[PDB]
Amino acid sequence: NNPAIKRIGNHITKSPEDKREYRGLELANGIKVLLISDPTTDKSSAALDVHIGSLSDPPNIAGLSHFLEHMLFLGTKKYPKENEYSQFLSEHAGSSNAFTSGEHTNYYFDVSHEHLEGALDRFAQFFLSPLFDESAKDREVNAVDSEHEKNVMNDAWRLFQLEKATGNPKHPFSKFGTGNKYTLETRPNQEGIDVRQELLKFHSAYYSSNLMAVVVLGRESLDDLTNLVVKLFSEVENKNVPLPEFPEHPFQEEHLKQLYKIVPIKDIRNLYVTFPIPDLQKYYKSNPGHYLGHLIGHEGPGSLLSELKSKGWVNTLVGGQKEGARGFMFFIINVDLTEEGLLHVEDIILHMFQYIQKLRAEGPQEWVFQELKDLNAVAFRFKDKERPRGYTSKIAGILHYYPLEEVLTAEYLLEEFRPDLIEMVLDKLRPENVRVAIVSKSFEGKTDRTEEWYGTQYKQEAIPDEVIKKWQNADLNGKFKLPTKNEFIPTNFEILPLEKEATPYPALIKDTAMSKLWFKQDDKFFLPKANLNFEFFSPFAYVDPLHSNMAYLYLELLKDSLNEYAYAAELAGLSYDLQNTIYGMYLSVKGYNDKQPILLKKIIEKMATFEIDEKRFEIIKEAYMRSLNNFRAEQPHHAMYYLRLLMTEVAWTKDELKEALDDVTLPRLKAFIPQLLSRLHIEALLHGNITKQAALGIMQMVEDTLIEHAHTKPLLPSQLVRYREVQLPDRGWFVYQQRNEVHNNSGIEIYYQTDMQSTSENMFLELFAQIISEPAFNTLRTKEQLGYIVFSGPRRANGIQGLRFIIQSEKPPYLESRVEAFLITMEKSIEDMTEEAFQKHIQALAIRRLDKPKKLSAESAKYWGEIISQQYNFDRDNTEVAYLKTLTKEDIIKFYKEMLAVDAPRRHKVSVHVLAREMNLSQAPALPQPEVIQNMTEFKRGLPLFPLVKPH
Amino acid sequence: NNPAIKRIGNHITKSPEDKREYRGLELANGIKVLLISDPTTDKSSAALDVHIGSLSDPPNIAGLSHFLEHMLFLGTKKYPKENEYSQFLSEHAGSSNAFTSGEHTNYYFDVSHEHLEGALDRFAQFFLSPLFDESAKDREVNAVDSEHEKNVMNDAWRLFQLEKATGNPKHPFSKFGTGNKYTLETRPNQEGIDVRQELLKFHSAYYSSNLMAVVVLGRESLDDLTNLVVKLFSEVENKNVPLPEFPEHPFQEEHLKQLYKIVPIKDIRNLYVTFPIPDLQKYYKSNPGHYLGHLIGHEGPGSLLSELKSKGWVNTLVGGQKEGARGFMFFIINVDLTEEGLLHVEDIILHMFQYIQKLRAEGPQEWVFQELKDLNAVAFRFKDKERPRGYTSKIAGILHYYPLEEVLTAEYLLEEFRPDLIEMVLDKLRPENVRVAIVSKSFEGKTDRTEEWYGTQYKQEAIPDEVIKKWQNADLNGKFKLPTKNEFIPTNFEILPLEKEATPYPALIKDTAMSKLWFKQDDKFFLPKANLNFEFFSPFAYVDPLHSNMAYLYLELLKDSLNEYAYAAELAGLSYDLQNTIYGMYLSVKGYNDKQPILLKKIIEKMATFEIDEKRFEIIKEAYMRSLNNFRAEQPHHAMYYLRLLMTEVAWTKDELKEALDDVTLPRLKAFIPQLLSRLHIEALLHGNITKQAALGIMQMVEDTLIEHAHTKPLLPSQLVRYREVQLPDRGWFVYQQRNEVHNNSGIEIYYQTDMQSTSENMFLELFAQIISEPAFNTLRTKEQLGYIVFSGPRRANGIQGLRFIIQSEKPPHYLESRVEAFLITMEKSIEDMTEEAFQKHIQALAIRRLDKPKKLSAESAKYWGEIISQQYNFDRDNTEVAYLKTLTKEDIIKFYKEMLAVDAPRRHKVSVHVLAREMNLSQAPALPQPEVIQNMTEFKRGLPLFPLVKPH
Ligand SMILES: [Zn+2]
Ligand SMILES: [Zn+2]
Repeated sequence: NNPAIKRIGNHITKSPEDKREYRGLELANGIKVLLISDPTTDKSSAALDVHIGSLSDPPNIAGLSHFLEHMLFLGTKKYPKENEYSQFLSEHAGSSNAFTSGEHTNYYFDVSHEHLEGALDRFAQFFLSPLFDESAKDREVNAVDSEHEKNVMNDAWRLFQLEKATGNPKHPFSKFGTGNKYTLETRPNQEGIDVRQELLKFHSAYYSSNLMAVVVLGRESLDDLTNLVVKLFSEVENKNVPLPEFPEHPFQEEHLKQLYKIVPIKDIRNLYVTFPIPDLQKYYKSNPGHYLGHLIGHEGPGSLLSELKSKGWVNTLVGGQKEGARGFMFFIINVDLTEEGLLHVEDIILHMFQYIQKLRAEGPQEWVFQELKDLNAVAFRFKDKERPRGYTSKIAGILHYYPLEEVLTAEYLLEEFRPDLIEMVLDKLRPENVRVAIVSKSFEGKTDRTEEWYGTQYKQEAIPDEVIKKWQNADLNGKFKLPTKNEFIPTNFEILPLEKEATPYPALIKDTAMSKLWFKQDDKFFLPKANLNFEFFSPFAYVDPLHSNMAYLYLELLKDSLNEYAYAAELAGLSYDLQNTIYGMYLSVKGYNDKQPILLKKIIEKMATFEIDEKRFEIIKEAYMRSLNNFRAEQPHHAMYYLRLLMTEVAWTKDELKEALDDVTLPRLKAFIPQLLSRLHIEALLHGNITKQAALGIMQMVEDTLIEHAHTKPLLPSQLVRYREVQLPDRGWFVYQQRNEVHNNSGIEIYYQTDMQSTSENMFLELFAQIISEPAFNTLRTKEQLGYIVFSGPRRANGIQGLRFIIQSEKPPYLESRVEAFLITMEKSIEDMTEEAFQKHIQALAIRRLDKPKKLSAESAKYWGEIISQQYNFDRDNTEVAYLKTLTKEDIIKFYKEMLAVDAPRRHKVSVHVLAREMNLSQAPALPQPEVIQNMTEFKRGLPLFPLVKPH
Repeated sequence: NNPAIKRIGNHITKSPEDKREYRGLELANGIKVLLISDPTTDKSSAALDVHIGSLSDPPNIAGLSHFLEHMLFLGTKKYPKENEYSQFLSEHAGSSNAFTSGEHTNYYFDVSHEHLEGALDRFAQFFLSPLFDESAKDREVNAVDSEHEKNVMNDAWRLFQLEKATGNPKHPFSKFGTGNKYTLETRPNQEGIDVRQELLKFHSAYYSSNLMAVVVLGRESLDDLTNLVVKLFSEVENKNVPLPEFPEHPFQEEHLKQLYKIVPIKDIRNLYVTFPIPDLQKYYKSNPGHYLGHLIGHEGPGSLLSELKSKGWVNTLVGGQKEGARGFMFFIINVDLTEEGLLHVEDIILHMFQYIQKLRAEGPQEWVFQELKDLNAVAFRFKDKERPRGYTSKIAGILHYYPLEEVLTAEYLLEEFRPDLIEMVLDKLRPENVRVAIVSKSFEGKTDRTEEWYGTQYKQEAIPDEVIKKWQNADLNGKFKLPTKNEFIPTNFEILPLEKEATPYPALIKDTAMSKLWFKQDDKFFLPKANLNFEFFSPFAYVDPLHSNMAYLYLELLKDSLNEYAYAAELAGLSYDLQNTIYGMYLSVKGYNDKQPILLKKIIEKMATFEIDEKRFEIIKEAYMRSLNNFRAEQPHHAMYYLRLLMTEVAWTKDELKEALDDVTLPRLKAFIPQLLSRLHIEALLHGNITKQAALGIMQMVEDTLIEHAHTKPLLPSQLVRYREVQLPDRGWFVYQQRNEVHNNSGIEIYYQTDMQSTSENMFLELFAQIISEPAFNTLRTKEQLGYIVFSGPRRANGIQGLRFIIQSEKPPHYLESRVEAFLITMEKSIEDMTEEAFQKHIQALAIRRLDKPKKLSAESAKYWGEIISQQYNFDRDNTEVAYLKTLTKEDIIKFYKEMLAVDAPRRHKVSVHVLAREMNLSQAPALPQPEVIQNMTEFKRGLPLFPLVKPH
């Protein structure tokens, strides 16, 4: 054996169904590596995880470890061209990205399996000699600063950082993770530090091989992927860094029995109960936290959630162990509050302790643990094949925590039942060590403290002893039961053999006035699973604001009443999704095909005979009101929204929906339901491990239940229509504008309508999109630093398509001239790019479109698309790619001069401008003055609507 | 004195609101003449009525006098061009027509006021030197045969002739009016007749001056008009023809007590009860007929219709005197029948005699006469000014019947109260001389006779003698009472003073979420009337075919419920039109403004607190079902209908409505109403003898009433959708094809769609429309004789427009197309050849047509209502558009034709609808492209862009 490989991992315990081929190993220098050999993959992929992150930033430069992560993309000693990396990845059908936690910096990529070597080499250089270019450091600090601004008004982060800022300040937990202009440029300059150096020290100090794990997946044999990793990663230095432990919990004596009152941005009510605990990671084999999470989290009859829900105090609850770092964790129970629940916080919490007391009173349930084990065992036997890129990144992450031979199984299986540990953790959940946080708009004005980084308005009190004492005496309550034995565990996993009459694509197999049924027995994956998808068209779902509203409430309340029942099902890997659409309703049922009919029958049955509950109805309606209102507080790309509204024939606005909400009275909804159901068409796609005649019987029962309980009759053919896109005039240019009252950043979509989707008109657009893709990111973000979110690519809607640009910025939408200026740069670029450059792109688009589906639901979505889009072109990718391969540099250009260029005979252009709360480089073209859109419906009315697309 | 005039008559009595000046005179040769001077009129008119008609047809050339009427239009000695007259009229903003009843032939026209003299000259010649060209006679005989085919399968015509054919056949009344090709060309050639002689002979025999009345209306002084009429009509020859009289009734004592059982074309159910009466005409000062008419026909509490409808047997009823001819008349009482009703005819007729008995038992009522007299006197005082052509035609007719001084007032005012004439006519409504027809599909198969001219299937029977007896024995039935006093009779007639800041066009005086109120106070007509129009928007009334069904049903049951109470108001000259539209509902209240808010309020209250009778729901639905179904018997030129369906964004078919009509249960309607009414928006035009504030209150009162009782609130602005027209491809051509299963002609509509309506696009279209207007009629009908129904003109929908042709024909539509297409090339050439001055004539002709001032409130209203319902709000459109029209040149129209209309126009957009018959030289046609045959209406529409909606003003 090789002098550069300290050890070899074999065998690597994997799923019984998993045809990929694993060998792990430890290099001389101390890198733990997993290699995955998949001879049939279209995309190769690799990831590296360094066991350093945010929690190790020097205290005088918050965000350094995050910022470093941003920088390693921007050029290395071997490959100085600042975007050589991300250009290579896009010229060969690939993509890359990274992230930074408290203890991890994780970097991943994928690429056309044929250029795994190129990509990997470019990538290894991040860990050998990054340039940290002085002038690139100066630009990209803004990208980070943008990232932070985006999050400043997100409530999740406000809270995330708030927790950090209310524990021990001297603890590295309290650190600002994201960093920004002040932490990373302004303050270090004033403080006399040199940032580029500190990067380099940091990199040098912590990016040591003893702290890295690498996963590399490709088509190559295990032996070849070996010499390839060894060749590339043997050189990483081993600095021998000691791996950081944080053994002292950030919440000390004084940080406990504290109540926090917090003003949100959105109109949200929320309660965050939280207890500090020791680091349960080392007991991964028995997993006590998960066991107690399973119980406290449960949503079945007898659960905490149920009682709280039944008293009208909460809607949703999550609970379980929350990750901390090596040496400290959390156990949480969060709920959202109703109006009434906000008035009864002390009570809700007493109930939380009463549940906990029940568990103590009964002690550790072995059958419950056994159940959890067997569920996991099955989950794992029949795990879906992952997308390589995510797979490598995840795995590279967990190599730090498990022996090479155990990585695949490790975060899946549970092994010994450990009652003493369940009992040591449970004993940690008590009144005298709890932290409570309430979040509500009604604390507006009553706060005294502003959190430093986000500006969060809050107040902090000691929870009075009388209240803590009252919670310790929490007795049992006969409303709390342990869960009954999960009914929906699927016993039977037979894969039925491929039928004689079986097709490669879905066949239409029932075509009645009542229902069209697309069916395909699964020919690729061979798991005991099925996907059952149904649209139920009825004009009545979206005919008008009030009706949308009701179509929505109806499904929510239905889902809500069903949730106690469906939860056990969902745990047993059999789940469903049901929502309203613009056309009437959608229902998907996915999972193990064994208990699949039972649940389906329940859902249909239940919708057709639904008793609404007044109290329930009232809570949900109010939540929904708030939810509609809270949209004023999303991000500036809002831009996307208005674009949707402007371009579609029918589209109800939030303001419209919220006007009509006041007049959904209980009777009117009751009346609404059987009306909605009286006339329908059903288009279904049933894909997976079921047979032609089994499917027929499925569809049948579905229908029959409807005919029976809701007297459904078929809909008229003419009364079945799709909606249309607005047809923009030639050489025209409109601009609509709003403000965002909440984020002090601005946003913008620019939309270049082209024509109706066809083979050719699609590929022109797709390929142009391909070519510009990364130049777009490089010019608009990397060079010009217009903001953290910059985006280009196709827009497809109602059968029409165009090109879109999205940008979020500190700048005003100006943003336009830069997008227009860029666009000319692209004109010059195509005129100069070589034939062999050009054919690289065609090949990228090619591999990308033709990449085979990995799991059954990836493939169901592919036909779903075809079916709802009413195009039915199941062989699309082959036609389209064959045609693609015919396009010359000449064609693309002509397409550009005709449709996109500043002065195209046929340029159609809309631009949405969301202005902020408060409102050298290449040359921009002079633009016409736009016709400003004063009113949205007026806009639509004075313009043609395209045709609906014909069914190939 | 004057040789040419036998006498001027005295003051001609008029309403005192009638600003027109009038002279009646009798000419030397016996022509009774009325002359109207209106120095303000935009069009002038004249009419001539000849007291001869199809009752005087030779018995062996049926229809000859109808056919003569057709032929006076095609040439006289002084003006011999086959179409000189109809062309002179087109070129000077005139129209023209004629009709032939049993005893009259009536010829009328109008023209630009400037050209009354030349119009009239051309017209007098009809009565002096008609040519009856041999080669025109040959062609036009087909126009008559078409006219008749059209009537063959229509039910009213069939019944009309069937009554004529079961009277005494030896009687003139039994004749066949229209004639056809068989009777006017075939039968006479077989029997060696020269029709041109018999036309010439009949005209010479009967168009004699002693039997003629003339009315002429122009700006000219009354003297000027006198000189004119003397000039052109003194030379009409007086043959002193005895005026024919028909003393003996055709239903003699032998054709009485008959039951007739008729198989109808449409699925209808009807009973016609009919008694013969003497001629009541001479008794016009008292009107015994109309009094019993008014009584029997009443729809108020305690009336006949009222009980009959209560026992769920009948739905509507008419009754009164039907006109006969000099010598005979009829009294009729006709009902339609419910399903139950067809099985209780015997009882229904008894109820009729019970009511008649009541009238006999009560005596005649002078207080009822008195009511009738005032309603009439009020009606005449404040009668709306009539359009000149209708007016002259009408008077010309009634000059024969009444003294000169009395023409204007004779048909209106009452004078004498005659108990004895009432008793008299009321003694003739007895079972011993009754006639009874039941029309019903349930006699299909069971009928033993065929009426020669229409083919009508029927059976005839003596009414069982003790069925008569039982009706003779009808005692009074307590559900029947004479109507009480009529509280809706207006008394306040005060024209309000013309307000301080009032305006020439409607002003938007209210702009809320619930309503847009357009208001204009009358500044032209000064009659105590007002028009109140309302659109209720609710997308709910047309969301789906089912809801449309309810929109409709609801509205009918509501109209039905009110009927008993609204009827009173209607006789009081106060009426309402209420109906469902594609955008929710339309409600109009028209007439004497005095009691109007009483009625409007009753309508809104009712329609917002409605209780639906279970019985009347089941009945009306059955009737509505039939109605839908019955469209398959509507005329082939159906074509219009399929085109409306093919080009609107949204349209439910009669077939979808028919299907979805089964799932309209009583529970389900009861739900609909409150839903529909819950969110509305109202656009209204209140117009007339009302003040700003009076108007604002009316608008508010409507709103408020709905607010109270239907908890109504504002519709969201974006839910106020207008619909769109399908946008056709450049250079495309589609054909939809269907067949009419009842009718044995075929039909066609051709649409060359052009662009959106716009000042310029509109006048380009209208100008070309006008220029081709009569050449089209002349070519496609008169020369080519493709059919009776030949129409060309503009077509306006959902803010888009274009040129259309409708024809109804014997020939197939693959042939009609080619002749229209041929006419299109004939016309580009015509435009090319015509003098600049001939071109300006047409501009002027269209210009005048557009600028014609409205004569009555309802007409000005309509023009404003068009602006509003169409959301163009171009109230001054007529000067804007005319001003612009005067700019146009031959160049512009030629370019226009070549770019939009020509057979290979770069931008021709063509739809043709071909409706085939039950059973399926000349200028050069162009060779056509290959049509795309529209297969599925919905698919066709899905695959094409839609036009924008038009910008408001
Ligand atoms: Zn980042
Ligand atoms: Zn005629």
